[PDB]
Amino acid sequence: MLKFMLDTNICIFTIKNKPASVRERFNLNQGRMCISSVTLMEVIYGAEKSQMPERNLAVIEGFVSRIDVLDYDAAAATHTGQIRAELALQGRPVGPFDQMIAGHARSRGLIIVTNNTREFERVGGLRIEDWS
Amino acid sequence: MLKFMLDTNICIFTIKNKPASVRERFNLNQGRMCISSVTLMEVIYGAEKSQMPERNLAVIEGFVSRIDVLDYDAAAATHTGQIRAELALQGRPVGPFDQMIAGHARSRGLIIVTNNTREFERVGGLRIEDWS
Amino acid sequence: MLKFMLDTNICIFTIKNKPASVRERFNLNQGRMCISSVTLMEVIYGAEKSQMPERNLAVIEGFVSRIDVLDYDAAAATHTGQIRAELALQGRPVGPFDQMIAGHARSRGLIIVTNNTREFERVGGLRIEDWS
Amino acid sequence: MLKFMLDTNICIFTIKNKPASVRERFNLNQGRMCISSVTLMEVIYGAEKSQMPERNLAVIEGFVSRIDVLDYDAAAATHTGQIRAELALQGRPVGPFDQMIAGHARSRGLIIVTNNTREFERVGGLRIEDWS
Amino acid sequence: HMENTVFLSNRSQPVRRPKAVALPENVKRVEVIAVGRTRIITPAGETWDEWFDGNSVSADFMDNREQPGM
Amino acid sequence: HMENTVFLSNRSQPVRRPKAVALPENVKRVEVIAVGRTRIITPAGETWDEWFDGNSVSADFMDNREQPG
Amino acid sequence: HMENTVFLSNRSQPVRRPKAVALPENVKRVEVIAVGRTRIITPAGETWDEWFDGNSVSADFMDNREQPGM
Amino acid sequence: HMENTVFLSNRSQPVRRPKAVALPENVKRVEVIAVGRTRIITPAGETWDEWFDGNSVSADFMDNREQPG
Repeated sequence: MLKFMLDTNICIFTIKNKPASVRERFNLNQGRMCISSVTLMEVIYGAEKSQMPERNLAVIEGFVSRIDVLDYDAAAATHTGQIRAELALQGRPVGPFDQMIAGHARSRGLIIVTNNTREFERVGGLRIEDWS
Repeated sequence: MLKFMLDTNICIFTIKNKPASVRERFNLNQGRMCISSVTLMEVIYGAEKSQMPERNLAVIEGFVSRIDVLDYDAAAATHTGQIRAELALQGRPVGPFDQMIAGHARSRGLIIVTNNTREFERVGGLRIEDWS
Repeated sequence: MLKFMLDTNICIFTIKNKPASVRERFNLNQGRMCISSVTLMEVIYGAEKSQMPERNLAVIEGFVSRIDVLDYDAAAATHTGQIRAELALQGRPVGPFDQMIAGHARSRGLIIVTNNTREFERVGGLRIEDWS
Repeated sequence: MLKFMLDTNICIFTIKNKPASVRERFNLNQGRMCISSVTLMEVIYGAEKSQMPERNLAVIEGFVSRIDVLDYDAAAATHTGQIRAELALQGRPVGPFDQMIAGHARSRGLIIVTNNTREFERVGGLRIEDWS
Repeated sequence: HMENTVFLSNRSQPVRRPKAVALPENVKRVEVIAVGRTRIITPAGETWDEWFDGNSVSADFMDNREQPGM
Repeated sequence: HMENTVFLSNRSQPVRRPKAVALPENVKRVEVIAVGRTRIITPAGETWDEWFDGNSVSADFMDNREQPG
Repeated sequence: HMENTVFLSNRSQPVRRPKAVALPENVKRVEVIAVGRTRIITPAGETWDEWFDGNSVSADFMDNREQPGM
Repeated sequence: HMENTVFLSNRSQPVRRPKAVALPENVKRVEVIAVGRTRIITPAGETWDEWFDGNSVSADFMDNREQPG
């Protein structure tokens, strides 16, 4: 069964720099990792805005084909709505897409893997790991 | 059998103000209407951020239980990534949630139902109606 | 949709003392509350060991008939196995049934409602409220 | 078409030591075997508590994917609550997870498969086999 | 108010609306909405009348949408 | 949600709920409430005040929770 | 090692075991086990041979069960 | 898990997977590996080292993530 949801920041970081430290974690936890459809939208955007969309898109599609992509459903949206209010009423900012990724994981009990721990630590009830 | 996707603005407009013109449209078009999961997170946020969450949540449920909620899937994610690029340096701004609503609609061929076309007018290939 | 999973301790507390403070929360969040099957096993045991099993059992059955009971499934068991190890490797004790209740909520993203916050705060990634 | 419920002790015994006598029994009785969700949390705990979790998790999955996992339901919860009382002051001790395994088995009419009958011998109305 | 009793028919699970609160004979077909443990029985094409005429949000609901970009 | 139709049953007028809108099977009785041309059906005896004001438990319901530790 | 190609048949989705790694003609029916993205094809009644003969836990696995009451 | 049977198809020998054991429909190719009398079928090209050693992205893939704030 799945265990980790990779954040958008760690995906870009991995796609760009392909670091061996993250390669170890990927080989070790292969099959237990997923991304939010929100993250898929961001990297497809990163590809389409490049000077070589089809090329960069093709390395995106190879990365995605190795992980499950989870649809952002009513459960994810519900938890995200909670998180937006839980953060608002404590004044701690988190970016809009990161809120949606946060709620998707919490809705399923998944561990967020991110290199931006300072923001995701602002979300209540969510487990964070840094694989970078 | 679906035709219309309600954006977020028409929902708040209806949930907050309950216009009589809208109840005629909703009764007539009942069965053909849906929202994106992105829109659902916003109205859940409005309830949870309010002074009387449990109350506002209950009227959200009564509203949402009368419409289909569509998961924001890979098809929505690709189209939104496309739409963001069509706009990015080639045009005019659109807010992040509305970008996801636009591409989700395009992904399924649905008509956007809105009370404020001013932003959605910027999206290519998308049919729009004003129900306010 | 559901939002709260009531712990076993708060259930006994409510069944025994029927406090108005908890009555307010019950009327306010009615329909959004559940218990784990683990909690059902504990109160049925409390009833069966009493001097008036059928009577006490009947007030149990009236309480349960007003809430959804969630089966302790593979997702709940998986999260509980994680929690047992996450607690072991930090040396913080939690009782066996409470571990299972903790994991059931986390598996679904639910808020635990308990009057024993000092123990449930030992569990990572879980949201706690005290309704007493 | 089910007949046997494997307790936790037979699982560890098999997963740790892989006895040849057991592979004959498992091949022969394949399709008739299950575990309780309670047992699943224990072997997941063993993996997560180990020095090599990802590895041990993978062999857990291969094992579990060959057997049905039964949700611990209200029927299991009532029977376990009954069993706890039949023992409570009227007999001899049984450990908490084994109490849940016993009542779950009784709830479905399954035979307990174990390598250590010493505790399960104390439960009324339950058929037991020794497969070690 | 008056009560009723459930039953089974064609594998589903209906309810006999009492004589005192029967629907108009005009309502040949119905839209059924599920909210919590309650279920709302609306005549087809009058599905939203209960929700519009019924209970309403608090006035603070969400005066702002709070979408970024503004 | 799901649509349906009305029948003329047990010498009265009832209506089905497909599984998508079917109630928990443990609901043996229901309250039917009339609002406009619409009817609201809810599980009978669900309200919390009714159980909070009703039968108490005996005092011996916890000599301990008996969680091992 | 050799590869293969999926296809559709009777609404499901099989795979043509190559001539080089076909099963013994003795295997008329099969048990299929799903683990992650891989799927294990075992002859009926030999379902556990792959798991017993295959990979194994680390020796520390769980020397104690750690159930309370002891 | 689920059982099945073998066939004689496309002039070879293939086997079905009921939905309970069916693969993601995006798996167009598979590796078949022989272990004892058992065969293991896995999605072709799934391994991470293959993608980590392969084609890179161009340097312009992030001028920013463009998350509003």
